[PDB]
Amino acid sequence: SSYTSITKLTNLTEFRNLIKQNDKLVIDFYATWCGPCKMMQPHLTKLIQAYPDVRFVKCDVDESPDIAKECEVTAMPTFVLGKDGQLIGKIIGANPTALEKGIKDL
Amino acid sequence: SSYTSITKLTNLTEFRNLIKQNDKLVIDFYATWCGPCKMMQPHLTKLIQAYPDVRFVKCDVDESPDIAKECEVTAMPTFVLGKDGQLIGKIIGANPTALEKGIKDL
Repeated sequence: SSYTSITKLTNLTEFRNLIKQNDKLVIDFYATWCGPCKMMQPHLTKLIQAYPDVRFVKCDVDESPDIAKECEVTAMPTFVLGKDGQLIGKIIGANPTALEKGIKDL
Repeated sequence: SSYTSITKLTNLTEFRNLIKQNDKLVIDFYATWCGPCKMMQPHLTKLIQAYPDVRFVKCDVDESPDIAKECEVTAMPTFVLGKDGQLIGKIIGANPTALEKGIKDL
């Protein structure tokens, strides 16, 4: 799997159910006009392949403003991390090293 | 009072002066989407009532990223403890036992 093929969240209950069902979760909150989000796509694809025990999903902040708001996202990309049924942390910006460190620690 | 009623820090002037004004202080740095933060709320309410000589306040790290940066907050929740008008230390994570021990030492 890759950035292009992962689930794109569209609904708040859907988001809440994913969090509950997944013992390791990464959510890429991005915007389509935002360049650093595009830059992070190849990095995310690599992390998706490298971490098969982590579920990676994505969310367009402009298409799903309720979900972005729930996670207080106003800078993009924001990577939201969940562990054992709850959200635990956030990595803000196109920081591939910080993102891998967070994912590795899940 | 309770987690819901305690002062919420919304600017740096307020943050700095309230520290200076209080001889025993707990700042709960939290995020609204953060599961461990939510978990700690009932614990904080019990600690607030058990330690009426200690001022508890709270700060939303997404709403007030400047204050969070001033305390170099990374993990959610982070409790920053103050004694005699200055900050002295942190308790990191949803650890009620460790938080209560720190408060008892104030």
